[PDB]
Amino acid sequence: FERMFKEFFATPMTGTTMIQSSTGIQISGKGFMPISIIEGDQHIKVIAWLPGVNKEDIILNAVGDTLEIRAKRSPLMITESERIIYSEIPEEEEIYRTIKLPATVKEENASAKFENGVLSVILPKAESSIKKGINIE
Amino acid sequence: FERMFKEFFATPMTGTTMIQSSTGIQISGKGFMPISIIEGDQHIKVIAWLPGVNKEDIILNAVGDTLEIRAKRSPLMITESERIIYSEIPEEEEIYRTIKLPATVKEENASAKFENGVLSVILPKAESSIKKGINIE
Amino acid sequence: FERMFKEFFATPMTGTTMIQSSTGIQISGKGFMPISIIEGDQHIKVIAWLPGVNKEDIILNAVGDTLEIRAKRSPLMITESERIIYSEIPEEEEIYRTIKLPATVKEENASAKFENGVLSVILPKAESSIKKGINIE
Amino acid sequence: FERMFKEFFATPMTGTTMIQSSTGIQISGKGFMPISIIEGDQHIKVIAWLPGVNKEDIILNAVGDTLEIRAKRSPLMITESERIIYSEIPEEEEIYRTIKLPATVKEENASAKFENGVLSVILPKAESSIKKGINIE
Amino acid sequence: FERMFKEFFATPMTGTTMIQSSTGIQISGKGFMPISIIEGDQHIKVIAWLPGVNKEDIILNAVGDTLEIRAKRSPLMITESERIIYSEIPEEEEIYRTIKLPATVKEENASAKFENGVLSVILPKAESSIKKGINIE
Amino acid sequence: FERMFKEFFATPMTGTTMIQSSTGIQISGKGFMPISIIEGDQHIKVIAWLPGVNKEDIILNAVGDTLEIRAKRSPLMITESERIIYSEIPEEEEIYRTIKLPATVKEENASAKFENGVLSVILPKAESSIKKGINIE
Amino acid sequence: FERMFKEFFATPMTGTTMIQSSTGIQISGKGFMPISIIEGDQHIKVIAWLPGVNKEDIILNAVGDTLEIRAKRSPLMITESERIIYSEIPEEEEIYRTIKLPATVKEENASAKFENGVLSVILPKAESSIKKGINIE
Amino acid sequence: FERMFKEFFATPMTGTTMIQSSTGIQISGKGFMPISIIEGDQHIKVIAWLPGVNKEDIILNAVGDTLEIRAKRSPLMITESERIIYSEIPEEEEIYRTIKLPATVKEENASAKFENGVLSVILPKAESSIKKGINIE
Amino acid sequence: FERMFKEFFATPMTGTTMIQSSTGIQISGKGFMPISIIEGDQHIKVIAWLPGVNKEDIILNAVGDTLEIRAKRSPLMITESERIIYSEIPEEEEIYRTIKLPATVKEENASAKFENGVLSVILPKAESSIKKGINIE
Amino acid sequence: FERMFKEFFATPMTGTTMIQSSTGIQISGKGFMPISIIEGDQHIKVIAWLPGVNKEDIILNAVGDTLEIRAKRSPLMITESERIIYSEIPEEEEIYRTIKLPATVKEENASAKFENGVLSVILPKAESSIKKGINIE
Amino acid sequence: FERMFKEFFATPMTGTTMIQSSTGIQISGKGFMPISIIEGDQHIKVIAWLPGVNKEDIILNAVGDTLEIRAKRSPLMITESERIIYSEIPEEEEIYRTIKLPATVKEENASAKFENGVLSVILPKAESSIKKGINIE
Amino acid sequence: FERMFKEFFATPMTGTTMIQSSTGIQISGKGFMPISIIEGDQHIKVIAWLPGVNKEDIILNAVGDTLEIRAKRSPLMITESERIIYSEIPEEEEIYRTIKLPATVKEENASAKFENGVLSVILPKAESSIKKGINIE
Amino acid sequence: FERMFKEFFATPMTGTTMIQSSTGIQISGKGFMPISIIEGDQHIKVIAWLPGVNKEDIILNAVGDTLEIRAKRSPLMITESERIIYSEIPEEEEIYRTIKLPATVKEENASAKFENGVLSVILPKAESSIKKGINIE
Amino acid sequence: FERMFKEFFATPMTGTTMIQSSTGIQISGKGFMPISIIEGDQHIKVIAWLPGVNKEDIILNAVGDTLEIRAKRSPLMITESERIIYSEIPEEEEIYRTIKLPATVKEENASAKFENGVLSVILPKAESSIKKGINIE
Repeated sequence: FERMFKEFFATPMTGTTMIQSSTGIQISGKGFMPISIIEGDQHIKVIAWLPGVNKEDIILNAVGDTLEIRAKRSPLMITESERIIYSEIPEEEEIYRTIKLPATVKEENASAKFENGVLSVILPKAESSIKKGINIE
Repeated sequence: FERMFKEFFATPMTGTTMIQSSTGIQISGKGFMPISIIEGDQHIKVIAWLPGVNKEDIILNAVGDTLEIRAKRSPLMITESERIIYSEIPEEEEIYRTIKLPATVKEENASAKFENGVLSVILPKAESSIKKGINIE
Repeated sequence: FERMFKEFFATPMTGTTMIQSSTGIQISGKGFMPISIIEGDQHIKVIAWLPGVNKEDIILNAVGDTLEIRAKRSPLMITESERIIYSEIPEEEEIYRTIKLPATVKEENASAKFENGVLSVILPKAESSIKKGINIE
Repeated sequence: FERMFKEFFATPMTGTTMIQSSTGIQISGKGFMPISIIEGDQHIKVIAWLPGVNKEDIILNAVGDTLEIRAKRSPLMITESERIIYSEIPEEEEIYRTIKLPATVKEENASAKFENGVLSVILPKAESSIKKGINIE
Repeated sequence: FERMFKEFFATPMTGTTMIQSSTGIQISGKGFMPISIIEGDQHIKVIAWLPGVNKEDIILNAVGDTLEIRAKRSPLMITESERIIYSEIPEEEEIYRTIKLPATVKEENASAKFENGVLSVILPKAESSIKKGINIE
Repeated sequence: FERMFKEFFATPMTGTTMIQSSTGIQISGKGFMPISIIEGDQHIKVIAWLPGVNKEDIILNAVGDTLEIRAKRSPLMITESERIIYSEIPEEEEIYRTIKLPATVKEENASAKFENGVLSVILPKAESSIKKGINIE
Repeated sequence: FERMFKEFFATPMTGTTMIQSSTGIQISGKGFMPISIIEGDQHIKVIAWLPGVNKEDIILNAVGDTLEIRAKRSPLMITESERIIYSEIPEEEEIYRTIKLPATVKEENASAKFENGVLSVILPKAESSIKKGINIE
Repeated sequence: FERMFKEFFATPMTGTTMIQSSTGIQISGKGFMPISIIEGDQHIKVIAWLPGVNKEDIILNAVGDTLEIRAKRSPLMITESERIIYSEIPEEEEIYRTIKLPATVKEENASAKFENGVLSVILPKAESSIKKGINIE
Repeated sequence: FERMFKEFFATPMTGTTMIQSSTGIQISGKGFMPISIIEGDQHIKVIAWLPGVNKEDIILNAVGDTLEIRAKRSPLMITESERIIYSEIPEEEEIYRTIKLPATVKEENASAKFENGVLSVILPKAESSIKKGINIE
Repeated sequence: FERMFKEFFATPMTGTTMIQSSTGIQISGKGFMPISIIEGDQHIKVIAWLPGVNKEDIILNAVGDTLEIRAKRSPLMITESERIIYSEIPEEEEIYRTIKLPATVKEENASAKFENGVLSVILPKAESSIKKGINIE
Repeated sequence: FERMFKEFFATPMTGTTMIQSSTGIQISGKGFMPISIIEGDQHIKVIAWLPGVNKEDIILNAVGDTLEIRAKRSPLMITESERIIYSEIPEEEEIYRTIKLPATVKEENASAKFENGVLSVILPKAESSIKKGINIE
Repeated sequence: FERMFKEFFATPMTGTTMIQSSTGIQISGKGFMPISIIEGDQHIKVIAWLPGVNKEDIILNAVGDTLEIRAKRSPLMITESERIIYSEIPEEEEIYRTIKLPATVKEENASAKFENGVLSVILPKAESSIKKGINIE
Repeated sequence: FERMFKEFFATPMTGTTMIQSSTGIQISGKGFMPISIIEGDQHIKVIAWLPGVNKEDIILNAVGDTLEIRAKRSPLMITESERIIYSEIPEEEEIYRTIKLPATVKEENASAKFENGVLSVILPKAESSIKKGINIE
Repeated sequence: FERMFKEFFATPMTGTTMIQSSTGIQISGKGFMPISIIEGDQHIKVIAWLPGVNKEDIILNAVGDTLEIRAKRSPLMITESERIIYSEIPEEEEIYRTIKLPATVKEENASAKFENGVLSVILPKAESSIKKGINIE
């Protein structure tokens, strides 16, 4: 029966809940919010796909090594004469993600941008998390 | 093994190709582009999620009862010191959808909007596709 | 587990959605609306079971070879002292069917009747769809 | 093979026989007759879907805690030139249900209504079945 | 292996024990005794197949809503020179059925007939089990 | 699913068709007619259960080593107020069996009796089929 | 794995709980107490195996059509030097059975005997449960 | 897949609906309401776990051998800044149980107590349900 | 199918044959005779459940390390008007057990008691089987 | 066999042990104690269902990010004449939960309430765990 | 489970019934009677193992191409003090075989011998069954 | 495939090897030799089926509690014109059984008889194996 | 499911019961007591792991070729404030093993030592069990 | 095949490796070392079964919330004439466990005892890990 579901390609709606994820990072939350974490030597970049989310509806909070992205996307309004005959876009309104980063960040120096429904957050690493170089001999 | 994949929640990347779909409409294409089709009495509304797509990279063409949405999203640029440690965002660049609508539209009067990565296309129905009312006695 | 469900006889509610049907005709829609299509030489008869639907809540529109039946049945009102201890009647309110007929009809001459919750629609065939007789020798 | 049948959505015809049902009530009979039983403090409401049943063809009898609904729906008449190319409406003519209610009713005060193919029967509970209130201290 | 048994058609002997049966009625007993229960408005008819049972060996007793049919069929006598090379007729001698009727009967007015090995019992319903008619408005 | 059917004990109706049977004898036919064949040194006894069959409706013909039993049992007549709520008795009217005996019989000297729905046929063996005794030394 | 348990023959201990039993009678209880119910025309005999139960520890109560047998068997006392190397006798102390008889009994005239660990209870049937004889014509 | 659910320990929410239960008693209802029935010689004690139910929201009614417990627990109120990150407590508001007791009770003498979310109902048995003692000889 | 049998709780009859048992002891025999062997330092106690066995029908013989318990329980006598409608008590008459004890016993000093259908046999151990104590240093 | 257990709805007793749980929080313990954790910006609310637990038997201790709830519920006392014929309430007495919260709390300012068997604990977050706001540009 | 039976080597008893056999010959019967058929140019030799059969209890009859061997072996008599602790010898008394030979025999010239429980029957072939020689060129 | 072999009834040949058997006795050997062991109070009777074995070819030796039966049956001699078209009789010549009796026998007083291919051996038990009687009080 | 248990490594508790063991030796008993048997030419060494067993609680008895090790380990005492959050040590108190040695020992010359919870027993072999040397030529 | 291994009871050797364990604690290591962790309000007790380990071979180190138990048990020495015929005691010499405790301990105040092969370690909790009491109102 899983193949029958794979034939439906119903992955944005039934998929992407991400109750848990374990890859050295802890990602938890509700809804559809693809995350990309790019780790640098001095900072961490978090890319979140928030399509149809207004900038004023994004609550972006961080502390230590945890980042919380809370957003609400207003559902597709339809007139009484109109009807949704086909839809793959998830209907869930309130979507959120709690990302436990592997390094401590300086949340007072973090910055974020919202373009084309793409949230890009820059989180500078704390001095206690910046790695030193082991010379090889 | 399908359950093991379901436990990964890898639905945006491995999922959403939509080679074919049959619900009275024909949707074909490549990549991740959730579509919502709202049918009215005088028009059709197509909602396409194009997160991280610039407005200048959207080619929107229609004729008769077929709509083609072609878009390219530039991949996530990373500096040499930076590395993608975790990513759920599909890497595919060129994404497109061919939607065969159930009604003929007047493409000369169609309009589209691109906000928050959401493409909303208004396609007025042709007079030959506007349904009349059968009085009930 | 499918046998366990068959033992419940839960077919009006869980069943009858009819996302799609392929028998030379295309039937799509939402809800419970059994359809019977009787094809004649000069017309098409569509029998729709709309139990508990008022005549004023039936929107019957047709064009070319497509028939749309939209109806809303008010749910079973219950007083606060009353409780639904057992129910097999589907709770869905808005039910609709899009029937793609195999012949073009003259929607301007169509007629419909609503008796005992049975919608009977008469759709005269267009002259371009009336078949001629091939003499056999 | 049960999934193949589920893909046919053949639930009104092959389904709904209801040879037996056990939920504190006993429902037996032949044919398609969705039942909804709403239990109040002073009465019982039985909602029966009898689409295409004429009011004169409904035999409604009750005694004690048992209700019998017997009805016959004339089949879809078709002219010799006409043919049933598609049909989901059950062909069975004589349909009946024997409902064993959980409370004794006063059948001499019962009433029934038949609107839009919906049989609504009001069965007042007998004084021996009206429950008293246990004060909580 | 059940198919192998189905290929033997060994249903009169291995089959028909009827330890229990639940269809709003309770039928219990031992042996082969097909029962048919026809329910009328004023009486109940019980048809029992007692092939090779003599009328003097039938014990027919009833009370309230329970009917007991006890019968013994003498086995097929065979001379010492004769041998049963093939036989599908059940060898069990003492056969009985306890039928719990759904209505109370007046056993003092019951009658029975035994023709061609067919026991037909007429059980008039008690006044407390005769259903009244609910007028429909 | 075969166990589910075994739990129904539906053996007289669904069972007993006996399309074929191979035990040195060939039994073919339609319907429910349990056969018992007792072979003697000078004759063959055929016991057929024809419950509810009238003696005038039994056509008993034989030749060589083949016996044909054709019978029709009138179905259970029910008044319009009466209804068959439960029935295990097969509804098939015309029942017949073709029994290929292992020995040639003298059909001109055969006799049959019909008591309690039990057909007992005596078929004297032909002189060419009477076995002689091999003395043992 | 059920065969492995069958190979252990662990039926007195793991078996015989009898949470429920449905054969026209309702038997419920806890522990090992084989029951045999013999039904006569004027009485019911209940045979209960209470091995190692003293007569003073049997509580035998009945009313209407329900019989309750409550008994406690003192466990096998063992001296400190002794040890149970092998045992198939159930260790449960308090054993009880609630038997719902199919006929109403006159509990004021019931009698019971306890010999060799066998409880034999005689329950005279009530006049309302004594069946009359239907003459056959 | 059932083991995967067992690993979630999701038993209060997905579990405890109790559509039906058969142990000589009939328990029906909706929601989570663990029941304990203690049967005495003169009364029946019903223990119902109604955690977070106020005493004024418990409707306790009984008659004959049936007890109905209807209760509504207000859901967990959360401020807009607060969010339910984890929850095992069932969200269902209206919970009810219909318990068919095995003995008739005197509902006019019943009493109930509500402490620590534990409903303890005392139901004295009717004189017709008090069992007598069968002397053993 | 083993679960279906487990649901019948048919363990006293179908179970308890004990063709063989291997736990350092050899128990063989026919019928239902639960055995408990308690081993002491100076003797062996054998507890045998012989419900409904008269003391005069028990043949108790032993030699060396083997004990034979042979008993016959007269079956449940039933009058012609009475019938066994339900029975869990094994019908087997002659029951026996051959127990190979792990120690040699002095059969000339053995004793047995028969109370409440419980056979308790005391078998003093032979001097060659009494174990000595190994001092630990 | 898991479906057979699901049909028993035995979830409060066999279920709810919660040996472990991983959702960014660690919940460990013994017994039935549904937990709901509501996370705010300045505090954490823990809702624990302790039905039939007295307030004096609740030991509530916390430190850092770990909360321990230890409680003992006295079992259902039953008189010797009374017996538990049916019970779904878990018999376990000592129940406890160790909840590892995702944020550090100020245990010196925590408060708890116990109403209707519902433990509501308010745990103010430590200043080191209060998240700051990342302005979006 | 078939391997478990193969491990018992229970082939003389459970095996050797030979309901049917098809190898150009037809062998039918009841019981254990190993047959060996040796075909010559002028006769047929039938070897039947009738261990413990007395010569006076063998009925040997033949005609045409069919041979019937009927025999009864008296069961193993045991004194009351003696008991069958182990037995592999089939207990069935009356054993018989009907062998349809491939050639017609002259039963008037047949002979048989009974030594060591071995029945050796000599059946001369009829002139109509003696094959001629086709010269090869 | 085991059923296919069961359909062949090839049990005398492929079956009856008896490599081992464990029922408190040890039976080992080669070939087909059904054994029946009847144990008395003073002796043991061994019944061995040696069909087609001459008395001079039986080697019968015993000691202590072990009995060895060695026999050779000459194969079925066939003339060159004759051929074995069908045979169920095992072809193995040398057959033997080693039976470990459960009691020591006095081999100097044993006797044997050979009639109809049935070897009956009488083995008197040794005084050390004759069991004494444990009086029951 | 066995793999799930293997993943728990629950072998000291659920494992090590050793109901039986067959390797030319017979080991029986209850509890966790790993045994090592080292066989020499003149003696047998038995190594038993009795961790947490006091020397005064070990009962070591032997005779012939059987050794019995009986020991009781007091459970882990815990103060009321303390709780067992994790434990792999078996809770069973009374543990015992019956080891049937392959050689007869002189129990009067046996010795045992108890160090670090390791019981080492020296059992000199009896002269009747000391093997001689077969010279090879 | 896992059942075959379960029948061997090979749990001390093949089992108890404990590569990992997750119950809020992390236990890692090599070999057989059953651990019991008892958590108090002021300390943690670790019980380790080190049978046959000398006190001088135990390396017990702790820091923060991690405890390391390293031990080596000398293998069972055997003389050249002696041979290990049977052994269940694990042969592994070097055994170790790393236990990550849930609370920080004051390793400078820890103490340990080694009696009967039982290592009992007392680890006082650090002041930062001692939980305070939340008053309930």
